[PDB]
Order: sequence, then C-alpha cells, then structure tokens
Amino acid sequence: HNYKSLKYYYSKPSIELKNLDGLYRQKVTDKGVYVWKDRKDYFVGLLGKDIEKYPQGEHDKQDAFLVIEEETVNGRQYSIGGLSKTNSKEFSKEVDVKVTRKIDESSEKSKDSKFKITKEEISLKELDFKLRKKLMEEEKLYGAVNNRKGKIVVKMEDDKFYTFELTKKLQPHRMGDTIDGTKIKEINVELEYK
Amino acid sequence: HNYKSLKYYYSKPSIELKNLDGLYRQKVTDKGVYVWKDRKDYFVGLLGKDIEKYPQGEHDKQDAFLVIEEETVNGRQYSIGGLSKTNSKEFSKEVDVKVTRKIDEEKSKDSKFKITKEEISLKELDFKLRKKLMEEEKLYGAVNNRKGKIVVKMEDDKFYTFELTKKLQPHRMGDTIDGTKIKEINVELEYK
Ligand SMILES: CC(=O)N[C@@H]1[C@@H](O[C@@H]2O[C@@H](C)[C@@H](O)[C@@H](O)[C@@H]2O)[C@H](O[C@@H]2O[C@H](CO)[C@H](O)[C@H](O[C@]3(C(=O)O)C[C@H](O)[C@@H](NC(C)=O)[C@H]([C@H](O)[C@H](O)CO)O3)[C@H]2O)[C@@H](CO)O[C@H]1O
Ligand SMILES: CC(=O)N[C@@H]1[C@@H](O[C@@H]2O[C@@H](C)[C@@H](O)[C@@H](O)[C@@H]2O)[C@H](O[C@@H]2O[C@H](CO)[C@H](O)[C@H](O[C@]3(C(=O)O)C[C@H](O)[C@@H](NC(C)=O)[C@H]([C@H](O)[C@H](O)CO)O3)[C@H]2O)[C@@H](CO)O[C@H]1O
Ligand SMILES: [Cl-]
Ligand SMILES: [Cl-]
Ligand SMILES: [Cl-]
Ligand SMILES: [Cl-]
Repeated sequence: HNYKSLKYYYSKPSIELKNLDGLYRQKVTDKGVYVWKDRKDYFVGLLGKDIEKYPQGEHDKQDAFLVIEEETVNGRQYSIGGLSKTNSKEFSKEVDVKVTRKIDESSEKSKDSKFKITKEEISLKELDFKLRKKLMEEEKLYGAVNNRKGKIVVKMEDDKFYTFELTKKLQPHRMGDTIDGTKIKEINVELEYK
Repeated sequence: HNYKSLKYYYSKPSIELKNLDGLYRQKVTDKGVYVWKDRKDYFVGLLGKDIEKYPQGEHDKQDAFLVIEEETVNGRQYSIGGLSKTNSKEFSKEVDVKVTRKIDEEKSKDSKFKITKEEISLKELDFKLRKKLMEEEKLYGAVNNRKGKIVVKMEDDKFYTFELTKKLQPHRMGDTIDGTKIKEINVELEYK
C-alpha cells in the first residue's frame, strides 16, 4: 500500500482525550476496549502487546489518542491503539528535530527544528501521527507522489530508538506501544525527495 | 498465552465456505475484505502482507475458512485470515499424522489427515489439526495439556510450525501453502 493510503490516513484529524471517563475491557475475548469521555464513546482495538496492558475490567487514569478508522467496530467508531497512562503532573520537553533533505542524487540539506513532548507516557501512534503532520506542513511530505520517502527516528536517552518509515502507514500492532516521553532525547528525520 | 484463550478459540466451530459468491476489497484503505456466499456476508481481516493478495476490487474463485470473532465489523460477523484460491481441479491426499509424546515412552500414534484443497490457509490447517488433537489426544482438556507443536512438512523439506502453547498469530492466519505439496504432519505432545 502506498501514496493514496498514506495521504488518506495522515490527513485525518486526531482526537486527543485526556483523563478518559472510562476505559473498559468488557471481556477477555474482546480484542479491544470501550473508551469514553463526556458523551462520546469508541471501541479501541488492542492489536499488539497493548492487549496485555488492559485485562478484563475498568482502567483509571488513562489517555486516548484517536484517529477514526474507516470501519465501524461493535457498532462504534473505531480507532487502533493510542492508549496510555495520563500525566501525573504537567510535562513539556522540547527536543531537537534534525531534518536531512534531498537536494539531488549527490547532495542533501540539513535543517533543524523543535518538537514538544507533552506526555510522560506516549504512544507510538501519537508520535508517528504528530511528526508526520509536522512534515506534511513544513516539508511537503505527501504533497506529491514522489514525496513519500524517508524515515523518522526517535532516539531515547540510552541506546534505544524507534523508527517510522514514511513509505508505509504505522502498523496496527505498533500503535499501542508506549515509551517514556521524559526519556526521548532527539528526533532525526531523513527525507529522500526533492 | 494461557490455556483459557487457547481453549476458547480452538473450541469454536468453523464455517467453511467453498466457492464464495464474492470477495471484495472496497477501498484500498480497508484492512480486510468482504466475503459472501448465499445471502450471508462477512468481513475478513487480513494482517501484514496478506492484504496484498486482494487489491481494490472484486475477486472470484476464492474459498474462506471462517472462525467467528467476538467483534462485529461494519455490521457483519468477523473472522481473521483463512482465505484461499478455490480448487481448479479435484484433489485429495491422505497425509500421515505422527503423534509422539515427549515425556515418556518414544513411540508415535499414527493416523491420517485428508487434504482436499490445492491451496490451503495456515488458519485452516492449524485449526483442524488442533481440533483433531483435542478430540484424540486430550489437547486443552486440562490446564497442563497445552505444550508441544505441530509441524507441517512439505515434499522439499520446507516446513510450517504451530506451537501449541500459543494461538496461531493473526499475520500467519492469512498465509497459504500448496496443499498438493504437504508430505506429512509430525506432532510432539509434551504432556502426559
Ligand atoms: C512488510 C512489513 O511491514 N513488515 C513488518 C516489519 O517491517 C519491515 O521489516 C523491518 C525490519 C523494516 O525493514 C521495515 O522497513 C519493513 O517494512 C516490522 O519491523 C519493524 O519495522 C519498523 C519500521 O516500520 C522498524 O524498523 C522496527 O525496528 C525497530 C525500530 O526501529 O522501530 C528497531 C528498534 O531497535 C526497536 N527498538 C527497541 C527499543 O527494541 C523498535 C521497536 O521494537 C518497535 O519500534 C516497537 O514497535 O523496532 C521493526 O521491528 C515488523 C515489526 O513491527 O512487522 C512486520 O510486519
Ligand atoms: C513472541 C512471539 O510470539 N514472537 C513471534 C515469533 O515466534 C517466536 O520465535 C519463533 C522463532 C519461535 O521460537 C516461537 O516459539 C516464538 O514464539 C514468530 O516466529 C515464528 O514462530 C513460529 C512458531 O510460532 C515458527 O517457529 C516460525 O518459524 C517458521 C516455522 O517453523 O513455521 C520457520 C520455517 O522455516 C518457515 N517456513 C518457510 C517455508 O519459510 C515458517 C514460515 O515462514 C511460517 O510458518 C509462515 O507463517 O516459519 C517463526 O517464524 C514471528 C513470525 O511469525 O512472530 C513473532 O511475533
Ligand atoms: Cl459493527
Ligand atoms: Cl513504520
Ligand atoms: Cl538516526
Ligand atoms: Cl504457532
């Protein structure tokens, strides 16, 4: 799958729900949870290791980063992953974003920018979505069919990293993975298009 | 994962739909396809590269092996993987199944497994073979009866393994193999 799907998913708005009123794993055989805040409810798929994070019952102090999928599930609007523990305190860390952009087959230009991390525990879904939007706005990502190549690498304070490939949508089973936002050190982006 | 989720999936009945009336990938955005036969329609999920077998549009000459999930999707019953090309010719082969206990004395109890499809999903092989073991070898009959493996061996020694302590993974449910090239099935049970 390529340009058409990418431009389509990444052009959707997201819904950021902090301090959910509910996050309920009705039964162990459900591959998702019911989430709600105020008067809007959703079914959220747990398609990765996140299924182990929310066993049968109610779960308090959670946030949800939703991007409404095309399919209805259990008669509700559906989103995949994007669940995380809510902040125990206000948090905001600015990290460097190094962008390396193709000029031609021989050279590349380096530009620097910043990105703010406002959650203590953040899902890969949310990082991936926000960083690609940032690139759609500032670097013409998905502005043309040729503008789809490269990657985003989130580097942590230790040797760990996480990569988002610009040629494909983040995979469902990775959307529920979370990382410690307080330990994100820098973000490096390689854009392989003029 | 635990005995409870294993027993729950493999104790389900399957619905085998040969010669589907249709299979349809509606938008390229969708993460599965619609299948239907005789006024019943279903939505079938396809993970990873399994979705690439069915580009946007309608596809004929397909079979579906369905195990209904708890979720409804687009108002339809849902299943994961299990799609394959229907037979172009008649085919049937009785494959030896050799069951050995890896605990005590070791000797195998042998039986046969009938293959009738030229192209067969790992979902179907996995599901039918574990069901055969539940019926003949007490698989999942007690919490300690869940260790071992099933190995599907091909004519050229390629093989596919199903570990009995876990449910077949969703990305493998949509994988297909050549039914005509299955040579034998070897099972190891690690419970008494
Ligand atoms: C066809 C396809 O999509 N296959 C999936 C895998 O992607 C494919 O294979 C990998 C190796 C790459 O070549 C992909 O470009 C290729 O499409 C997928 O593997 C995961 O792919 C992503 C990028 O999409 C990434 O490379 C993952 O590697 C890391 C990462 O950089 O993100 C490697 C890091 O060391 C690791 N970090 C830590 C702390 O362990 C992370 C981390 O495990 C994940 O990011 C957490 O979600 O992964 C690579 O695993 C594969 C698994 O998602 O699924 C295939 O279907
Ligand atoms: C934690 C987890 O579930 N990880 C998944 C992998 O399983 C883990 O690692 C493997 C190597 C085993 O040790 C598992 O016990 C362990 O959970 C998973 O790997 C795939 O696991 C299955 C068993 O579940 C199997 O070993 C696969 O290897 C083979 C196979 O024997 O079936 C190796 C064969 O040579 C190969 N055959 C051919 C013709 O290439 C097959 C074949 O590719 C697949 O059967 C087709 O589906 O694979 C092993 O790859 C991994 C990939 O599915 O997912 C991890 O999440
Ligand atoms: Cl529905
Ligand atoms: Cl990715
Ligand atoms: Cl890097
Ligand atoms: Cl397995």
